[PDB]
Amino acid sequence: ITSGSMGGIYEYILVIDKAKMESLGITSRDITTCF
Amino acid sequence: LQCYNCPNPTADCKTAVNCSSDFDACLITKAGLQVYNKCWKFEHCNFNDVTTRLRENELTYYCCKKDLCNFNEQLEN
Repeated sequence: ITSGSMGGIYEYILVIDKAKMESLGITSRDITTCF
Repeated sequence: LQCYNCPNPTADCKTAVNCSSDFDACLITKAGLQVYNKCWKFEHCNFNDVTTRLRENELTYYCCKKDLCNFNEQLEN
């Protein structure tokens, strides 16, 4: 070391990343025949 | 109902069983090779429920009347 600083450092980092993707497709054909 | 039952894909479900409750429909379902037959419940013909329980997404089905109606070839094609 040629130069510096005496002291303290406090570093706190929080990262939260959430992603949620939902895609629901439907097709139906439903039929009756009764007597 | 007294249906053919095959909860697992069976291309010719011949497994007739004496679930012999009288008044109620059976299920037939064809999902290509994924063909299923059940001692189903009457008062039903909901595609979403069939897809749920049988875990199938392209299936074709009939809630055929009363007893022994549900042998595997009743669905053509």
